[PDB]
Formats: sequence, structure tokens, C-alpha cells
Amino acid sequence: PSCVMDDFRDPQRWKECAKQGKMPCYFDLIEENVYLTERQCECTPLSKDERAQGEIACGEDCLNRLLMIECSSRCPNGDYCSNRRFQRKQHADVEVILTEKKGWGLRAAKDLPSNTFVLEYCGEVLDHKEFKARVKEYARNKNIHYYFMALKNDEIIDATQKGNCSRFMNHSCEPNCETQKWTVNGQLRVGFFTTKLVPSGSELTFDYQFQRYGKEAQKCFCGSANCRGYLGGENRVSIRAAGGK
Amino acid sequence: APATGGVMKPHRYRP
Ligand SMILES: C[S@@+](CC[C@H](N)C(=O)[O-])C[C@H]1O[C@@H](n2cnc3c(N)ncnc32)[C@H](O)[C@@H]1O
Ligand SMILES: [Zn+2]
Ligand SMILES: [Zn+2]
Ligand SMILES: [Zn+2]
Repeated sequence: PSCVMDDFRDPQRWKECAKQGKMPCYFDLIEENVYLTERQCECTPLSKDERAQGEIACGEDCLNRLLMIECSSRCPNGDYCSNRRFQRKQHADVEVILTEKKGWGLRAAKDLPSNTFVLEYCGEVLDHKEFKARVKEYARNKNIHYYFMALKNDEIIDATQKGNCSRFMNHSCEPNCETQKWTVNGQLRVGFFTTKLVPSGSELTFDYQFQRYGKEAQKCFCGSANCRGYLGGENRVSIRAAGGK
Repeated sequence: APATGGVMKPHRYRP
């Protein structure tokens, strides 16, 4: 049982597939972060000719790229800037699938070169007060899966109620993906990038480095030879610490 | 109090 990203674009069909167990449970799909309470490069423009030859605009040597800042619309390379991935939503070809013990997860729908942008991890951005409120609510509902992602000390991204398919990436003690923090329009975002060549059909995983505040830690089914056995590891941390202090 | 829960912590992959 698996689906493509566009199956998530039609809430009605999504909803009925969910009742048949054909899609994960419903959540609100959003194209970019939403704050619960609100708060140029030096590349030489690529010639028309060099672009037909297939050269790259804002490639490895772009100054914004190297600092993990995306270019604006005012970029010297204009429409041709390749350093706009988050804003252009140019994600990897990825599928959502039902795993054996982890719930739903993400699968590569074709070969993914090393260091390929996968998806942005989007959600409602929480401050400490909202974080703690949601901690309680989720504990109280008895949620199994957890979606909190530390962004910066006062900012947690909560993908529980709202987000995109990124909320499905499972943890692995030997992951093929990693988080990167990218600056887009003065604002900080997180996205997943492959850490190596990922053959078509393989599950996409990252290392959560999970900071667990719960009494009991969830067991890890990653199946890695080095598996640490639990999500969050050995230590339990305080809620304030998990939350960034 | 919470039986289960926690936060995913972004970090760069190092081998
Ligand atoms: C960001 S979510 C991933 C989406 C989730 N699999 C789902 O079906 O909604 C993280 C949750 O997935 C589950 N999970 C992820 N990786 C796991 C692993 N390696 N072993 C066991 N459970 C895992 C845990 O329940 C965890 O709270
Ligand atoms: Zn550039
Ligand atoms: Zn650019
Ligand atoms: Zn593991």
C-alpha cells in the first residue's frame, strides 16, 4: 500500500482512501511554514548559450548556496537560478508507503543522487508556551507518532496537525538522509537531503537524534546493525530541554 | 507525566 504526493492534494479522495486504509490519516497539507504567533549572490549571470550547453546557475560555487541561503527572485541568474529549491518546491520524486512496524514512511521513486533535496519539513511553528501546550494535548490524546522538530531555540516546527509528506520520514540509526537548515527570505527552514546515492525503491530515513521527554522510549525498528534500540537513546531529558530551553 | 514524546533534533550527518 503506497501513494504519490498528488494523492494528498484532494482532501475528499484522500479521506475516502484513508477509510479503506489506502492512505495515512488525514492532516492539513500546507505549502510552507505557518507561525502560530508571528515574528544576493555574486554569481556571474549565465549566458543563454551556456544554458543551452547545460551549465548550472548558482551551482556548487554560488555564495548563497554555500551559506545555505536561497536566492531571491532578484538573483543575477533570474529564472535560471537552481538555488531556489525550497521556494520552487522542487522535491525529489518520492512516495508515501505503509511500513511493517513504523506506520507510514517515505520511499524513493527513483535513484536519488547524493545530496539531493528531498522535501522541506513544514508545519505550524511554535514558541515555548505553545510547545508545552501541545506536548500536553498530544500526551492526553495518546498520540503514538511525534512530529516536533527543533528549528531554533524558541522555534519548534510541529507537523502533527499541519505539514506535508515530510512528516512521514522515519528514523534510522543508519540513515540515508539528513536535515539542513536553509535561509529563505530571512527566515529559517529545515529540509531533508540525501546523504548518499539512494537507489529507487529504498525507504528514506534520517537520524532523529530524538530528545525524548516521555517516561518510556519507543523501541526502534530501523533494523540497522548498529541500531540503538530506542528512539531518543539512553537518556530521558526534561521537557524544557527537549524544547530548546 | 507524558508517557511518550520528544523532539527531533536537526544535525548534519557526520561519518
Ligand atoms: C515524523 S513521524 C513519521 C511518520 C510516521 N511513521 C507515521 O506513520 O505517521 C515519527 C514517528 O514515527 C514512528 N517511527 C519513526 N521511525 C521509527 C523507527 N525507526 N522505529 C519505530 N518507530 C518509528 C514513531 O512513532 C515516531 O513518533
Ligand atoms: Zn548564485
Ligand atoms: Zn541564484
Ligand atoms: Zn534503530
